[PDB]
Amino acid sequence: MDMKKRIHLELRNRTPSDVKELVLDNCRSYEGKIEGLTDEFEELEFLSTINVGLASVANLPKLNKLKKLELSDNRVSGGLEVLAEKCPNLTHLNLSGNKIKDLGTIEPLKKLENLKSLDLFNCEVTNLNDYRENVFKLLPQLTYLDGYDRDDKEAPDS
Amino acid sequence: EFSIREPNLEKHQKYTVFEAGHTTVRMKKGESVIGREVPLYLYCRTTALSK
Amino acid sequence: PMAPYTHKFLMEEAWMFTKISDPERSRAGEILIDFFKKGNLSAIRPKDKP
Amino acid sequence: SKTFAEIAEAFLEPEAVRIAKEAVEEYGDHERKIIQIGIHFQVCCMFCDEYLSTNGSDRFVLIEGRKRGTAVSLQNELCKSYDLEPLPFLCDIFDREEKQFVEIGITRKADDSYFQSKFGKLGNSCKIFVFSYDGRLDKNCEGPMEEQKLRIFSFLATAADFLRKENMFNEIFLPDNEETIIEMKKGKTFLELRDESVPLPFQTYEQMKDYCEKFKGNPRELASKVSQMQSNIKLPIKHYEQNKFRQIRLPKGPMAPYTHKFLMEEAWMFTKISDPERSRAGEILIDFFKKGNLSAIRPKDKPLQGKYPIHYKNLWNQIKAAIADRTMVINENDHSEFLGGIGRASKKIPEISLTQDVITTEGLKQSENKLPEPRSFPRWFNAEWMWAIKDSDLTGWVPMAEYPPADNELEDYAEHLNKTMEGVLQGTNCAREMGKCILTVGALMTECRLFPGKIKVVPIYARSKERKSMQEGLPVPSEMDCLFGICVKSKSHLNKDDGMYTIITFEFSIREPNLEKHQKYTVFEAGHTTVREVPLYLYCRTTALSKIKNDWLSKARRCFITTMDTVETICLRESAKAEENLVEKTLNEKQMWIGKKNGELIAQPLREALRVQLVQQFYFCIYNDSQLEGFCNEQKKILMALEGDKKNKSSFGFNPEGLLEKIEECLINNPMCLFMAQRLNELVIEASKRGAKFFK
Amino acid sequence: MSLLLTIAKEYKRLCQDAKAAQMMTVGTVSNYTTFKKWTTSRKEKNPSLRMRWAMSSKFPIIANKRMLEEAQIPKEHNNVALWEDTEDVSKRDHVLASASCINYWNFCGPCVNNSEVIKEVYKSRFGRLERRKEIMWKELRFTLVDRQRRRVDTQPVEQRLRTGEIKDLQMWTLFEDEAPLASKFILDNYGLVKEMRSKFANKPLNKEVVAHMLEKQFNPESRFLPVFGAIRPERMELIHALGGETWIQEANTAGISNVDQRKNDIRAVCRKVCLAANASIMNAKSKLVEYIKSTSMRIGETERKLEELILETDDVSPEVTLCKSALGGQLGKTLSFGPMLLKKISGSGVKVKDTVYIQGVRAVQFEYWSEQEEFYGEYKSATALFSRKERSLEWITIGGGINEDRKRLLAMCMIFCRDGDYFKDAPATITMADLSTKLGREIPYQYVMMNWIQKSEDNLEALLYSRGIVETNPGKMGSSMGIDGSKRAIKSLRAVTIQSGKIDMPESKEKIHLELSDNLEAFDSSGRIVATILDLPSDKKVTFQDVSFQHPDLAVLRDEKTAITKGYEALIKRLGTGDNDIPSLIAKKDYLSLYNLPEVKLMAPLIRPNRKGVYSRVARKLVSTQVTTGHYSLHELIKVLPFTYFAPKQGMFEGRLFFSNDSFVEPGVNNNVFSWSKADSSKIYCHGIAIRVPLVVGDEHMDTSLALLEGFSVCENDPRAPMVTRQDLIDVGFGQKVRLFVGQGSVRTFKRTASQRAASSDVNKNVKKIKM
RNA sequence: AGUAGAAACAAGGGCCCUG
Repeated sequence: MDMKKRIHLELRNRTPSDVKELVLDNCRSYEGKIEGLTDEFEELEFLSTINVGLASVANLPKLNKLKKLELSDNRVSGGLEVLAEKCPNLTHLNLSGNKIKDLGTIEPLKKLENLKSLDLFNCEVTNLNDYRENVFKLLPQLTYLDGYDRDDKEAPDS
Repeated sequence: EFSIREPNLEKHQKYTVFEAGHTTVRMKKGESVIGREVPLYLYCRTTALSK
Repeated sequence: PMAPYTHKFLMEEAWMFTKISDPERSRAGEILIDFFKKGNLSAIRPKDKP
Repeated sequence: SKTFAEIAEAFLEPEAVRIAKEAVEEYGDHERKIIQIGIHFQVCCMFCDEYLSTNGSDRFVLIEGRKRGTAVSLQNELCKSYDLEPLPFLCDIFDREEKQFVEIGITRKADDSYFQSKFGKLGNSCKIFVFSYDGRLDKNCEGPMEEQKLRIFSFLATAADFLRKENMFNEIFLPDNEETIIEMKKGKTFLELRDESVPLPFQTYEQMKDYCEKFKGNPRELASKVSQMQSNIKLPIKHYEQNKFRQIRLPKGPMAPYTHKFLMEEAWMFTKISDPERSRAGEILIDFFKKGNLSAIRPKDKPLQGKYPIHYKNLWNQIKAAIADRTMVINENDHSEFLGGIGRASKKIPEISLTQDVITTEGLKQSENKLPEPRSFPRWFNAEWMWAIKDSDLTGWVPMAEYPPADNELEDYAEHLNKTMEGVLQGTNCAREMGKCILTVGALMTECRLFPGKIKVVPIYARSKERKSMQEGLPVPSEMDCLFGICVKSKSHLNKDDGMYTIITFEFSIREPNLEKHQKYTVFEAGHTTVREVPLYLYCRTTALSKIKNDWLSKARRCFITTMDTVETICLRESAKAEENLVEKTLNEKQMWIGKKNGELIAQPLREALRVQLVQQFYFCIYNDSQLEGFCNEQKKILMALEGDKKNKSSFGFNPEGLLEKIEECLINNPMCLFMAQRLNELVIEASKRGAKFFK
Repeated sequence: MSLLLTIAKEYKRLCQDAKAAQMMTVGTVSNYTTFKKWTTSRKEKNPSLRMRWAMSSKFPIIANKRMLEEAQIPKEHNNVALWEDTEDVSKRDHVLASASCINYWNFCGPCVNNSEVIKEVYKSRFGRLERRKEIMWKELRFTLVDRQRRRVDTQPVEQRLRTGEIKDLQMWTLFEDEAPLASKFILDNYGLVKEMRSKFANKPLNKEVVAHMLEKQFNPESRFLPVFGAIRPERMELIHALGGETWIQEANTAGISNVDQRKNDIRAVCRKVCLAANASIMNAKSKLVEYIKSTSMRIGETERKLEELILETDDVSPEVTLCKSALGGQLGKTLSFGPMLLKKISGSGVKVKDTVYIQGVRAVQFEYWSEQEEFYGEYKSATALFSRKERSLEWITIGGGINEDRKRLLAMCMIFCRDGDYFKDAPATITMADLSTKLGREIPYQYVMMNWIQKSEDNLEALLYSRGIVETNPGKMGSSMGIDGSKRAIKSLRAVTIQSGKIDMPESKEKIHLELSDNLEAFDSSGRIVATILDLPSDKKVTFQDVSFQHPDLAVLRDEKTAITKGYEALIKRLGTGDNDIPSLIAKKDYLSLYNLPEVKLMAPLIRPNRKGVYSRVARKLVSTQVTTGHYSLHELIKVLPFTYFAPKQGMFEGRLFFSNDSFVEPGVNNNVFSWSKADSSKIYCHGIAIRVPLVVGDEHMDTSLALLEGFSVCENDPRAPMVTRQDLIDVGFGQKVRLFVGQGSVRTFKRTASQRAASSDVNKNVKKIKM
């Protein structure tokens, strides 16, 4: 469909200032660009955008109370510093299914001191040597990676 | 041949590549097994041999 | 330009489907047919444009 | 399409189609009504819907599709069994849970008129339902089942969309009960005429129609009239072998003079090297002017031949002056006005302002058209033809594009052959004349488009490239700009195609003229020029052109196409009969007759005979007129008869003398026709030594 | 927006006038088309001339003005003009310009983000290019060619359609907002439309161009041309570069476009079903129609109905003809007598009776035609032109290239004309058993002799000997045929002519509506037979790929998988409109009433009994999760519902859901038992069989009103109901009414209630109830 | 003047414009 209509539909007369969750999976966004998002969404604490032909994060507005994001199945690559500019209170992140080549693209995420878990699956970076260890040495605050902590400690349900 | 890793233009020059739907990957989850779907690629190539 | 891949098969970028081994069907003509029965190959439908 | 049945089959079931077809056949009505009936029938079907009653039996019974007698029989049977009153008229369906017939109607008009007529005709006896293609319903009782309504309205919507798409959503195909008689509104005047245009024996269209609709064949009278007409005719049949072809009688009088605007053989040119920066004409005409040779010229007041020499001299002086001013423009004086016909157009006189005294004052009779006058055979044509066969000391006279890449043997072969032919042809003299015409006509067309109502100055020039010697000496031969003379236009106000804009031609030559050939020119003795020194002449004349001749002369590269076609055809035919590459051999070996010398025939390989065909096509492009058209159209019969003679096919004809007359009628003051006719006579003569059907 | 307001102001100003008002008020909208012609009418005789006469000017082109200002297109860039402020006489909103402007735009003008969409717009020509690049050329040779003329197709095209099926397709992809009512071709071919829409949606494009290109993408250009060698569209598109009358550029082009495989598969399926129906004795007609409509096949990615492809193809085979006849499909005037092909050129006639004695005295009636007629005939690599006259072969000419083909064609022609003494006194070898009636179905002596020839070559030799033999006269040596099929001999057959060079196939753009009998023999408004079931190969076994024989008789599966499939079918049929169905319950979020459906109660016995509770738990869980929110996938509930009938329990769920027959389905991944794709969301594949899901509701994937049209229907117009758009159409309640705008100049009233049946049954039944 | 053909042009509209 289109993120615009999808959003206008999810907003069943509700103001964009009292919601705590949103989902936009199986949609489309022209030019891989956000469309319909604003700073009006303040109480939002979760977001899910999956398989929407996304390629970048540039129109994403400032969301502080947000603490979990999902961008899988898209082809984003390179833009990972806004997260500090827009969502510095973020804790859970997921990027499995996107275009990620090296670690220099990952370095900005160190500034997300509130980060706890990250999910990278099916990406090129995973096909390197000593990547989990090097990443942990890069992002020390982090504890979970793709659902597994140091020593391969399976993470709980929730 | 089958693969789940998109190619690079340099190393893969003699290969003709396609995209054949998707597949599944299996990994442990506590005391059970799960399945995570991924894409799938098809690597086509011609070559000769001898006795 | 860089030297390209030369070997016949793939080493690192490979992938494989699995199944249980039957000593009564331990031959290529049989293994291939069995792999084909469950229909995972028939699902392989490459698009026109590469 | 192609029949109403195939159309109905688009959105209907073929079963109901066949049903309604058999029905109209029963009533023998116009088959344009196949649609309405089928629709009604299908509705009835989908109205039954295989519904059932409390007793597990069918609820509705269909009667429309049945024959009329059988339908009435069933109607009475049901009215009797269930103890119902017999209806006066027939119905379409009957129900059992209510035990009363039901009638269905349909219409397109969004109004109750049809339902009002039906309700008046039947009052409230039974249940009536009329639907509308646009979603309306009129009835006399409770509404039908929902599903029925949905299923009916959807079908009707689809059908209406289809019909509107086919333009058949009109009263014609969907009439009401009354408007079922469509007919041409035969008026009064049309009938008055039709009864007047009838053949003689009849006097009213009714008699003719009755005679034609009942006409029977009587072969005997037909054969008798055939033989009778076959006896009062006496169609002559003439086998050519017995009745031979006489020679053609050319006209008599003076000789046909030069007609082409530019000189070909007598032309002299000044050459220089071309710089890519200065490439336009208005520039080269100055470059050649600075060195002083163009200005060294200074003719005298005493012409060898011609008329109005003073005007020509003054015009040349004005041309030189304008060139000196760096402006290719000329002023309007008496001389140019005369040699430009600037004031020549006649002054109109309306008839409303006319009277007999005016006529008697100055005779105003109907113009007496002075058709062209005859001429004789030109003796200078063979000279030009032989001169246009030799090289010109240069090549690249005619511009050509580049050759694209190649991937298969076919394109390689094509490129090789094309290169051979182009290299052979680009070196001749006819080629430089073609390039001259191309470029000069392009410049003149541009000027006529941009600077009308203004006398301009345009050169007669061309561009070429010196031939390629061996690697020795100076390599990479250079290019060259050549100038043969000057041209001038006169107010090309081309209001309409086929118009005329007079021009003038100042050309350079080193060969004295002939009265017969250079009749129209007005030559002057200019001076001397180098090579040693030699005298100089200045051929001058006047002529005109039009849009069409400009466009066609600019497109003078077709001769290459024709020649290549002929040659490649010959070579491929010779190569196929032997299944081997025989092209170079066919070009270097196969001999073609060209002409006669010392009473004997002459021959040379095709590689050198291509030039004859090329010159032939060029002349066809130059001297083209109605005369040459008719001639070349009427000569084919002679060639076909010749071929028949070569193969011993006993040809025949009805009236060859008339053919010869038609041919000789279009031979007037056009050199090409005369030359080719004399050559055709010589052909038939030379063949009489080897064939029949020709007299000497 | 403001533009909309401007359009309204312009409409107002225009209605203020009287003539414009009269014309916009009177008549319907179709008048527009007419008005489109009376304006801007001007032609020219020789556009070349006027083009050289105009381009010689300063500003010969027109162009928009505001587009130039917005694009910042200057004037007199480098002392060279580009345009000047003026107003053309016709447009009044365009300005003169020069061709230089066209370069100035191409070199320093506004650039769009991407333009690869072109490759889709002109897909046919890029396909031409690719097919060309994948060729391996070969040597060139010179020789004469036997180029036969005939009607063929030059444009390779997949899913060839009609014109009425396109005028609609050009709308649902591009200009949907003004789309007409949904036609059957749309509801059937949903995935096709979805595909064509995914590419040309939310894009800056000129749409008329796209429509024209789609017409070309669905048009096989049929031409009457000379041809040599094989016949395939892949070649005819470049025949100009393969060979002429005197030359040939050899090249291999066999492995491209995979066209003829589809046709041979179709013909094999047709043969199969024809034989099947022939197995019957009294209803082969209805049996065949049922087998047809109960069958489908895949084309590339999409699944198409057989009866739909059959009415689009043009394969003149004795199998396709029968089918196209059963479905009332019109066709050409082409005959078929066994493997050969025939076509009538001229003449007439009528049936006549005659008899022959098989062995001793055994009278058997055989018919012939009593008049003169002329026929063209085409067998493998062989052509012929002959004439029949009162049970005799008057003359015949041949232009083939083989002796065997030339003898077989001659023999079949002689048979077709009943020429010879055998038809007067049959041979002893034949008997009453070989006569006819394998199981009761008679056989005319014609096809009898046919099979008698196909049996042994010596029968063929004897038949040829039945034709007069004489001594080869002088001169005719070249135009003579021996018994072996030699171009010359000392003694040759009677009334025969040979020659090098095939015969030019005739042509006629005619159509005829024929019929057939209960014995599968078609007739054409006369006693002539165009096809039958004796003219095809006897039988053969084949394994068809990507096909759906959803019919009991045409099925090989056992009662178990068939029961599973029928249970799924029944469970899907509850996907319609009305309460008690799954859509209304989902809308009401009554995830519980689904567990109590009767269909799950009928499929329960098939569940593995030792673990039915555990699976049930998982299923119910998933359902609630999907139902409570609204983010559900209709293709998973229909799969997991059959397990929710029992009571939940405790246990370890491995990941699979087994039935009682060691066949499972997995919730999220496609398998042999239950598969589907986001591309074609209107199909469900179970055990290879296909199932068509109705279009009543649309989940996250489906993203238009196309998925709702099978839930709506037309009803009596009601001015009270509101008027809404095509997007708010999803927010209505099942059973409600609403007014709406359709296509152009048309308003109607719709209701979200479906109608299960189609006209095929409600007419046929009521008809059969009339022949009694 | 001249062109060409089997009749037309050799400017036309209002001192100004135009093919």
